[PDB]
Amino acid sequence: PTGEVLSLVGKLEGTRMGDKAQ
Amino acid sequence: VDPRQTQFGRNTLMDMRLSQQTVVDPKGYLTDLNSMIPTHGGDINDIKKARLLLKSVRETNPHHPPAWIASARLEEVTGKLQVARNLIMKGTEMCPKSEDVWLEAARLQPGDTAKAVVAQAVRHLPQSVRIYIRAAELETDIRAKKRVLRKAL
Amino acid sequence: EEPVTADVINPMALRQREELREKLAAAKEKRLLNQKLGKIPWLDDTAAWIERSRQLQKEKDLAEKRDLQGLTVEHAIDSFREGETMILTLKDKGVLQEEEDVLVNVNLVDKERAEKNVELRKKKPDYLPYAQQKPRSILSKPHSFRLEQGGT
Amino acid sequence: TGIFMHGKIPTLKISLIQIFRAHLWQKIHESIVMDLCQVFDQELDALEIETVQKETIHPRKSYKMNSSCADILLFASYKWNVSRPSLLADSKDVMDSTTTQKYWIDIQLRWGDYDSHDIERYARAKFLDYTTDNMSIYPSPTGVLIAIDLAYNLHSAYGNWFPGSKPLIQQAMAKIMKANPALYVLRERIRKGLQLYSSEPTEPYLSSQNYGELFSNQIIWFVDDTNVYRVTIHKTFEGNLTTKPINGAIFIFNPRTGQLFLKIIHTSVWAGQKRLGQLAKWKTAEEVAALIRSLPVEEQPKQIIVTRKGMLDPLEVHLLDFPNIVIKGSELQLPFQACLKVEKFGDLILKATEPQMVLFNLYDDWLKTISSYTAFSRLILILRALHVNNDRAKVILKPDKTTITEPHHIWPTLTDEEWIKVEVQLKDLILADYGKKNNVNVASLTQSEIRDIILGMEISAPSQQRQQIATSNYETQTFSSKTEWRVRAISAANLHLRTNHIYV
Amino acid sequence: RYRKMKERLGLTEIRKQANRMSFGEIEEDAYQEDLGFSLGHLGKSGSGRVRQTQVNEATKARISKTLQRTLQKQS
Amino acid sequence: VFYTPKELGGLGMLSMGHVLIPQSDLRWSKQTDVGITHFRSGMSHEEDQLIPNLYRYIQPWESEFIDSQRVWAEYALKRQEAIAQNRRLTLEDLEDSWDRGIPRINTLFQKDRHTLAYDKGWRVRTDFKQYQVLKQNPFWWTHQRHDGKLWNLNNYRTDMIQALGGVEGILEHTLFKGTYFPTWEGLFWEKASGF
RNA sequence: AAGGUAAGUAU
Repeated sequence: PTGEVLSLVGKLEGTRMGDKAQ
Repeated sequence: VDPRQTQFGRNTLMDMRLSQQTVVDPKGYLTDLNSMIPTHGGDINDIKKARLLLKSVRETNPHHPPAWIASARLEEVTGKLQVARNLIMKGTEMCPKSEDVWLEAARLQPGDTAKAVVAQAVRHLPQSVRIYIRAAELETDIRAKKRVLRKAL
Repeated sequence: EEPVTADVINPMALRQREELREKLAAAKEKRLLNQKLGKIPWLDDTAAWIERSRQLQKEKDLAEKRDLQGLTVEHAIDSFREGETMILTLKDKGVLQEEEDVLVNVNLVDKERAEKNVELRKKKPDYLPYAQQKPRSILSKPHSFRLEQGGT
Repeated sequence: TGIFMHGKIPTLKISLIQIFRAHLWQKIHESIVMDLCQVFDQELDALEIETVQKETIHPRKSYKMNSSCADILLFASYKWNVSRPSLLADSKDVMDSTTTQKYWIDIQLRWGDYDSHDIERYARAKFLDYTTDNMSIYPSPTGVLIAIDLAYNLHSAYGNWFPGSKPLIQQAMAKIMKANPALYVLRERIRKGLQLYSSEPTEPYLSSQNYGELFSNQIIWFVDDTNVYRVTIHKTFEGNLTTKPINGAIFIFNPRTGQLFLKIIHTSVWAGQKRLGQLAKWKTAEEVAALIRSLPVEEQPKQIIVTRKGMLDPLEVHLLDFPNIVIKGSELQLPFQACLKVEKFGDLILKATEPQMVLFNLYDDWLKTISSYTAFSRLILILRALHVNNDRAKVILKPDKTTITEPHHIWPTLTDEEWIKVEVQLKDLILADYGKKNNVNVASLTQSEIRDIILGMEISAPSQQRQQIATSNYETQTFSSKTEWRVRAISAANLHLRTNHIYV
Repeated sequence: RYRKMKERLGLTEIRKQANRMSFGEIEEDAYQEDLGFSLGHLGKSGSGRVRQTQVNEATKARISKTLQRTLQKQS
Repeated sequence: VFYTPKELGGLGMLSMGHVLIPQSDLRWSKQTDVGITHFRSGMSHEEDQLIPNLYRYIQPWESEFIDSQRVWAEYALKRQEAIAQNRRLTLEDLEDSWDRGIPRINTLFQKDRHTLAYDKGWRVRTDFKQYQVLKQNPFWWTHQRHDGKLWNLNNYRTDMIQALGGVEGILEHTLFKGTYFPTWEGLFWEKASGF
């Protein structure tokens, strides 16, 4: 809720980088 | 694209008016046999508004071959090359006596079906030599050219 | 309270969906046309065709041997005069607009504009005459009569 | 304003000061108070309202968010059955709470934020906090409070409802929100501050200020399609008024050379068309494009002026091969539709059995003695005179019995000073109908507005309440009713005329 | 002189369409090196212009008078 | 206010990070004849809305190269049959392979594809441009005209509008409802004022 | 604890 951009080191690492791209 | 390219390198008019102690000067009305304006790539700013207006032209004057020609060529410059074929086909269904629409159909349509288009144009207009010679370009077989050209005569 | 989850308005998704609908409608018409466009000896014998043409050459010689107005006019019956006649021209409308092709006379339109201006020129003594909220309804949200067959 | 600043955001403060300048908050409150007065003044003998009064309040009552008072006071004819307090959106009403003789109506304006734009809860809380308060002053123990969220343009109301009030309040508030002068000023100021528009682009556009720059050496075409589809209507005393179609004419006038290209259209073209209005536009655009293709590039136009806004898109479509031609709309109505009223054009085109294309020289021999600028100016003046009267103007056009029109051209042959006199007479004629139909003196017309009258530009202003844009005179505004002496004097007049139709 | 200066410096129709951005219609990025750059209504639907806007030739770029002198001393 | 695209008034920020949108920011309300009705966006019982990450919307280099090789072999075949049939690739045959290869298939249809064929050493020149212009070029390694646009943000912006609750959810945060525009369709900004 | 003072005439 703070709106602060949190680092995704270890966060959202399950998904590949090819997801949601066409 | 060009045949050699590799990985690393419109709204024509069918009305003409010739211009030459009387207040009235009735100038003759002339009709041009064919009119093929250059594609004018990118001359359209509002593609959607132009498409709607050309649709309106097709609705008001279904027997106006320039309307269909401009409407489909607008789809061809846009890159939607499939709807342009449908527009030309409908125009032929509504403007069968105009050889310009049939010549444009033989251009936009894919090869084999293009042949069929010519095979149908003769049904609606057999005297047009221009489409006949066009079929010569459409058929890649000399024997096929023998049939169509001799049928034309 | 419980809010109702409405449809998310995504303009880009709407544009993509419209483009996909156009693409899928184009393919259907292509197949429909191909269902009709794809249903249309001497071709190699030059001598046979030459003989047929020679037969045709002598074959040609052997053969030789108003009730249409039901539209509307944006004027009043009392506007015209029995002792005079006037021309009625089409009112300006956008081509993309689907409104009815109403009919007007330029002089009568000018007179109506003049009378509207003088009425507005005159201040409004009272909005109420002395429905609800007349001035904020009729303006924010033109006598006319159509033509019955030959004429009204 | 009633806008609460949560922190010093100086840019937002400046923007909100500019948006609410000229005491816009007080003016909005006063306008809504007046609107409620009128909507309650009309239905006073149906809601059993004896009278409606605009309570004399402080000029800064719009600003008081801590306390409030009553803006409207309704005095009942007999009594009102007060219902239990409820929101404006509540369909069910328990009309058995109390009874009253006086009803107070309070209008509260607020500028809601994202987290607190709920206007129903706001109205409920304000009503509860103000009714049960020793600081707020009210004239009766029962009433209703209307809350307006200007930032989100929401409206609601909370409190008691006497019978017949809730639907009237709902409809009145809907009408006020949809249309209100002070509200409209707020919307326009917010739009200008945010700087986003509802599709009103600015393009080249023939006004009366760029009229002078029109007169250059470049080729210009005035295209008119007013007289394309036209019928003649005539009322007969013995029978019924009848209409008959007549042939149309497309005008392709060229003010430089005087070439008037007249495309004569037969009535047979409109045989089986349902939509003639756009068929005329497309036919005219096709003819214009064909004529452009006919002329050589040296005589081809590079600026086409259209007298009707409907023929802007069709020309753009039919001039898609000529991008170097600018198509300009004309906001001033040129009198090019009155040239068919000339004796040499009407009968000529009525009896034309086939469509054709004809050329005329509207400048008969003027170009041999005056430039094309003065020729076009006098032609516009003559056409305006013909469009005005066509009866006295035809008399003016020939000043002497010795002035005749040779069959070669249209207008009569006159001397230079004779043309000066004819032009001043026609200018007087053109000013005559403006003096008559507008009931204004001709001498009151300045030299700047006579030019606008000749050209054909006129302005009107139904919404004078937008005067809002420009001891304090803010809350001074008060409601009025016929119940007074002026309303009684207005109701007393015409009462004898209603006595002729009386029922038993 | 003032008219010429105003024509050279005044807003042009294509430069008028340049600073108009359609509301709600997200457009694909045009220039890779600068994502801030955008054509606006230029070439995009919604501008209200059926035909393409033409270049105002009064805004043509040409060399200064003293730079013309150097070209006369070079050829 | 940050990640809303510039067309809707936002800054159009691109996020290479993890930002959560509070659910209280996904609520709006509209007034109709029956009164005021309130709407949310997250019907599914999921977590708070998470803005799309510029992470996921870029194809990796290895997959990009595999796609380039496959697409260019396909184009070589298609051209081979095109020459035999005396026809040219009509932008419809190359529909399945449009934004795939390293020299994007877009470049084959570029209008100025003849003058760029005489442009040699363009990557070295673009790299050396840093010694002539006083601004660093982030795309120093590639040319849009020669190499094509090797990325697309259509899906990213679409999912950014979807995650913020769409136009209705985004515009409840703005003064749009204060302008009393009937709809957002026929609307345009003016980047610079007339004065 | 702040970075949140409208300014201006008049007594």
